[PDB]
Amino acid sequence: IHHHHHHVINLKELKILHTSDWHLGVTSWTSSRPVDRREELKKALDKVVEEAEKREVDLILLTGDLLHSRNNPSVVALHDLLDYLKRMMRTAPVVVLPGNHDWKGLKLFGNFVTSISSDITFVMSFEPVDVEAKRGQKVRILPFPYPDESEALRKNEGDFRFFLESRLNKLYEEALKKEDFAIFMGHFTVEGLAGYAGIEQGREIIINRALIPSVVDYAALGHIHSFREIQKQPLTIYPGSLIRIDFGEEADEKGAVFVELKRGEPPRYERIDASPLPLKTLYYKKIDTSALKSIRDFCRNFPGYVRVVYEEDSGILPDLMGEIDNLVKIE
Ligand SMILES: CC[C@@H](C)N1C(=O)/C(=C\c2ccc(O)cc2)SC1=S
Ligand SMILES: CC[C@@H](C)N1C(=O)/C(=C\c2ccc(O)cc2)SC1=S
Ligand SMILES: [Mn+2]
Ligand SMILES: [Mn+2]
Repeated sequence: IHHHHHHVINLKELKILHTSDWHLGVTSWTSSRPVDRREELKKALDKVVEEAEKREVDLILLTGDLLHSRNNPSVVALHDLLDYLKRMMRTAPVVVLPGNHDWKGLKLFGNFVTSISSDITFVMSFEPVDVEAKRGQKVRILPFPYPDESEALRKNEGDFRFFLESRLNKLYEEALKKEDFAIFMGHFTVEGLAGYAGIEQGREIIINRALIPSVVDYAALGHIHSFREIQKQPLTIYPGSLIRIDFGEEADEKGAVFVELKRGEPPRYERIDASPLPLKTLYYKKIDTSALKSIRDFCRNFPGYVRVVYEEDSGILPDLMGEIDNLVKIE
């Protein structure tokens, strides 16, 4: 019973697990009623890990912000990240495209970890890397990380947009230089999203979906919280977060993406539902006796969190947050 990669001859298939935007260490609604989302997030994370072992994925892709805090993650958040990273590695080889971190030492540690292990790879530049999947599949990764060299901080609108296109063009040329499979990994915002509102904000890199290399077998994206099927040629998917961060994601479906690739057959995928706690926003003109009736009746049998939005004040409001544990925000 070994624990290394297999080597099947003439194998032309590739099962991929794509999850993104874990936001580990997040505490929601700190200005109204602080709620630690760790237990819910870990539960959702466990379900994704189990599904990876269930379907026996060949490669695991990680994008978006795995940590909620960009430049100051808690010890607990870091612990959970390293925990689930190891859990992923026991299942299949992992490829990680980090988001915004603002720490220079991270690239050093990223290259170090990548060098000492054959089951995890950190792409923190535009340099394409070749990786080996669980069953010995040759997979070329075309990474498009967040633009560095202070180009995001300061750059002319003409050159910067031409800079992004030039980088994408080189990724296209190098995608043709592939052995078996070629996967695109990007950390940006697709031009004209319908209708993910509330990002970032934050700095945004706007890229047309047509500029993404068409010769790749799969385009793995992140940074946005909602699931999005951008296109089919090539298959471009935002997995979305695993939990509902704020009430803007009330009607969102959270989870991961399972992608299967064949040499002759076109790409197919299934959504892996994480089934996180639901959210709900109740609207009222004034919080009258009728409004209090509706609020208490709804929050009674609701397994998730509730926000109440009203227009104008009308007398002293009862301690609703006291009698109702579900109510996290009356704004
Ligand atoms: C080093 C790879 C991995 C564990 N990782 C981080 O450590 C990341 C961010 C980070 C680490 C330490 C800090 O003080 C701040 C950010 S993101 C990421 S993937
Ligand atoms: C794998 C950890 C190893 C490279 N290491 C450090 O990172 C050490 C110290 C250190 C790292 C980051 C800091 O911000 C400060 C000290 S000592 C030591 S051995
Ligand atoms: Mn991001
Ligand atoms: Mn995010």
